[PDB]
Amino acid sequence: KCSLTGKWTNDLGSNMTIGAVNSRGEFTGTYTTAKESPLHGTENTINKRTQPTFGFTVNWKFSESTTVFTGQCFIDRNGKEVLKTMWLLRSSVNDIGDDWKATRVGINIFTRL
Amino acid sequence: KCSLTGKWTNDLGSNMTIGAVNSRGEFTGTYTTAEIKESPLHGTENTINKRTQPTFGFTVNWKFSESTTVFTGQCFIDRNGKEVLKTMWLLRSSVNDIGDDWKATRVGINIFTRL
Amino acid sequence: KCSLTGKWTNDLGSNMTIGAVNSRGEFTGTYTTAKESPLHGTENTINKRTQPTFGFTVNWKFSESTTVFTGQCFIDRNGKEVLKTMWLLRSSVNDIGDDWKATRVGINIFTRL
Amino acid sequence: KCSLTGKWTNDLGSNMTIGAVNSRGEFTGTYTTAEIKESPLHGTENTINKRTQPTFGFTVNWKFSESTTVFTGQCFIDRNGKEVLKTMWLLRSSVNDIGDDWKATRVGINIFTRL
Ligand SMILES: O=C(O)CCCCCNC(=O)CCCC[C@@H]1SC[C@@H]2NC(=O)N[C@@H]21
Ligand SMILES: O=C(O)CCCCCNC(=O)CCCC[C@@H]1SC[C@@H]2NC(=O)N[C@@H]21
Ligand SMILES: O=C(O)CCCCCNC(=O)CCCC[C@@H]1SC[C@@H]2NC(=O)N[C@@H]21
Ligand SMILES: O=C(O)CCCCCNC(=O)CCCC[C@@H]1SC[C@@H]2NC(=O)N[C@@H]21
Ligand SMILES: *[C@H]1O[C@H](CO)[C@@H](O)[C@H](O)[C@H]1NC(C)=O
Ligand SMILES: *[C@H]1O[C@H](CO)[C@@H](O)[C@H](O)[C@H]1NC(C)=O
Ligand SMILES: *[C@H]1O[C@H](CO)[C@@H](O)[C@H](O)[C@H]1NC(C)=O
Ligand SMILES: *[C@H]1O[C@H](CO)[C@@H](O)[C@H](O)[C@H]1NC(C)=O
Repeated sequence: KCSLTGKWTNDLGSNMTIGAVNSRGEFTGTYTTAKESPLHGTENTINKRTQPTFGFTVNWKFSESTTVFTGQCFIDRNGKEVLKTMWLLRSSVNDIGDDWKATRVGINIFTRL
Repeated sequence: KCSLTGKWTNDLGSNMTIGAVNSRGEFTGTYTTAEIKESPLHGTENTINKRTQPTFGFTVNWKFSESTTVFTGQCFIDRNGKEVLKTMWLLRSSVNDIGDDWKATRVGINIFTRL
Repeated sequence: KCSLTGKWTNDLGSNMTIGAVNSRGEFTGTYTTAKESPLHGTENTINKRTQPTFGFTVNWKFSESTTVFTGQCFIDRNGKEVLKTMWLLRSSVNDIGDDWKATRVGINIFTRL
Repeated sequence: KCSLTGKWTNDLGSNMTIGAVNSRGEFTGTYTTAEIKESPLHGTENTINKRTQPTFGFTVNWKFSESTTVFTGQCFIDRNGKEVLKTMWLLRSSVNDIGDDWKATRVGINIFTRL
């Protein structure tokens, strides 16, 4: 199967740790990068798949931004677990007139540390 | 003051209710979509500078599919004295093989108001 | 049908004008906002649809950014032509290490001016 | 110096050749995807400060479908002395009715190198 629980690291030099996905599929973890912000997510548990679909939020302790990730767990063709993800990074604006430029979008690949 | 606890609605006629957010900043809620189908939502509201219009984010875990939708946004105070939720979302679909990852993520927009 | 050719305006106070889609589907136009940058695009011409799918690029004359739009022409339920679009706004970075924060993503609805 | 004229390849094994860009800054090319299927591409390279690594953008008009793919990017000079094209893309699908607009746009990533 492909568990999320554990430590992961990405193509950007940003490690990550994930707790034990509970009954209803929730979990928490921590995110580390050049700080240490809290993480909260949910892995889709329906057809009890082996390559689950998931999503989590990160509220930074060093600023008023939020990043959300969606992604899937894959057992790569080379046998490794890989989290392919995509994110939305929201910035805090002042006026509803500047909303248009608050969202950034990116990719990010993780692996077991 | 822009608070997230409440019952919001949108441009697609999708309802959502969010409970009270705790000390840390998290909350849960329900997402009634479109059949009528409910789904639990879990997310956090940023609480750095206790800014009246915070930045939030949550996950929707579809009960009727094996996909996930993550939402980011800003609780804005509308000009006429109301709250509006501008959000962006990314819908992830489950694909059997890593080879089709490229076609598994959609992006869209949503905007909510007090029900 | 739903022609792109003409003047359009959006929910952001940014007008736009489009030339005569040629044989192969290409076109040019101009974009106006609070400057006046050039526009180049292509409307998908295959099944000669009445609500075509399209895409164009905008290279700003006031900075080193580019925005690309994809979208479709719809005859709304109220009978109006509406261009629903989504864009990617790329910023110029210095190092391949900062690439991650160059792309912004948004929505934008147009109507016949 | 990062020039766009050339034959690039990628992580998906999709080839692309772009011609010479004119004074204004536009170019055309071919997009060989995956059957082998070619598609004309049209785009512009930003030419403000004549910056060695410019910002570009183009459209791919699929010959085999009624969809459009727009690409943005930056011609970066890789650390070991090569050119890399980091791009983001948005794939638009044709939907019969405006009611399903929300589910018609995908977003992804691509990265190219000299073939
Ligand atoms: O706006 C500018 O020009 C730069 C501003 C200073 C840095 C801004 N950063 C923030 O607010 C939060 C840091 C987020 C790091 C991101 S999340 C998306 C991406 N994936 C990953 O593993 N790290 C990056
Ligand atoms: O893949 C196809 O071609 C269609 C598949 C059938 C429907 C797929 N839908 C799902 O798995 C979950 C429903 C999510 C509804 C989305 S979340 C993003 C958007 N915002 C909103 O308020 N509703 C929609
Ligand atoms: O980076 C900041 O904090 C702000 C920088 C100053 C303004 C940046 N703007 C640019 O480089 C180009 C202007 C693009 C306007 C955008 S294109 C996406 C959106 N749709 C539309 O009709 N107008 C806006
Ligand atoms: O809608 C479905 O469920 C699948 C439909 C059949 C395939 C749809 N494809 C198309 O209409 C055009 C092919 C585009 C290929 C894309 S462009 C974005 C990505 N980058 C790249 O190098 N190849 C892919
Ligand atoms: C964890 O991963 C490696 C080694 O542990 C290194 O990047 C650093 O120690 C950590 N990464 C981050 C982003 O802190
Ligand atoms: C939810 O919104 C209101 C409830 O206040 C109701 O009139 C409407 O029909 C409901 N819509 C959905 C999608 O559940
Ligand atoms: C064109 O649209 C209206 C009236 O023509 C107004 O916004 C302005 O004159 C123009 N718009 C822009 C963005 O220049
Ligand atoms: C294109 O790339 C090279 C041509 O130099 C060739 O070996 C490869 O098979 C081609 N791939 C596609 C998708 O056309």
